[PDB]
Amino acid sequence: ENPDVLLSRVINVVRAASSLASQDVDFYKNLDRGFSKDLKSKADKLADMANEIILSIDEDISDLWNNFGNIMDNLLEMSDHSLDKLNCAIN
Amino acid sequence: TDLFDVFEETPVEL
Amino acid sequence: MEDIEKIKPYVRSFSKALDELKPEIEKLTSKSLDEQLLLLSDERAKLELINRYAYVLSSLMFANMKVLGVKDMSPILGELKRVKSYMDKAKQYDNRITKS
Ligand SMILES: [Y+3]
Ligand SMILES: [Y+3]
Ligand SMILES: [Y+3]
Ligand SMILES: [Y+3]
Ligand SMILES: [Y+3]
Ligand SMILES: [Y+3]
Ligand SMILES: [Y+3]
Ligand SMILES: [Y+3]
Repeated sequence: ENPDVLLSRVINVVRAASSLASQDVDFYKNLDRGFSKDLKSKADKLADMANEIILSIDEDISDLWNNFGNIMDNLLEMSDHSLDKLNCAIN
Repeated sequence: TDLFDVFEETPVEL
Repeated sequence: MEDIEKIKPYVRSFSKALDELKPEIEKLTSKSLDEQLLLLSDERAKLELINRYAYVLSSLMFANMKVLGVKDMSPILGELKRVKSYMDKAKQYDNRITKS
C-alpha cells in the first residue's frame, strides 16, 4: 500500500511541537531552569535532524533565515526544472 | 487527505 | 496555575516523536540527494524525491519555529504554501498523463 513512514513521522513532530506550543511554554521555560534545559535539548534534537537534511543537499539571525530562504529556493528550482522538462517532453 | 492540514489544526491544549 | 506537570507530557510526546523521526531522517540522508537522484532514471521519481525533501525541511523548520515560541509562522507558512504549489503541479501533471 506504499505508505510513507517518514512523512507520517514528520507530521507527528509537527503535531507534538504545535501541541507543545499551545501551552504557556514561555511561562514554564522562564519559571524553571530544569524545564528550559531539556526543552532546548529536544529542540536541538529537532535542529540536528534539520541540519542533517541540509548537509544532504549541500548546494546573525537575519543573516541565518536569509540563508534558509536560499536553500528552499534551491530545492524548488530543481523541482520547477523537473516539471518544465516533463511538460516539454510531452509537448 | 492533505499533508498540510497539520499546520492549521488546533493543538489539544488543556 | 503554577502547575508544570500538565505541560511536561506535551513535551514527552514531542520528544517521542523526535526519536521516532531520527531513523527516518538517517534513511533519507544515507546518501547525498544528488547521489540519490543519479540512482533514478524516471523523471517522475526524481520530482517526487525532491518535493519530499522540500516538504520535510519546511515542516521541521515549522516545528522548530513553533517550539521556539515564535508568534508569527507566516514566513514558514508562506514557504510551505509555495511547496504545496509545486506539489500541486506534480499531481495535475499526473492527471494529464492519465488522460494521455
Ligand atoms: Y553535503
Ligand atoms: Y557574525
Ligand atoms: Y558570519
Ligand atoms: Y553573515
Ligand atoms: Y550580517
Ligand atoms: Y518554468
Ligand atoms: Y487543508
Ligand atoms: Y546522520
